[PDB]
Amino acid sequence: GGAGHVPEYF
Amino acid sequence: VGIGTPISFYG
Repeated sequence: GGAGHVPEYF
Repeated sequence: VGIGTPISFYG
């Protein structure tokens, strides 16, 4: 989604 | 599917 910790890979 | 995908991070 953006900046964070958990990778929102799709 | 990785390629051509807006991969990023959250939380």
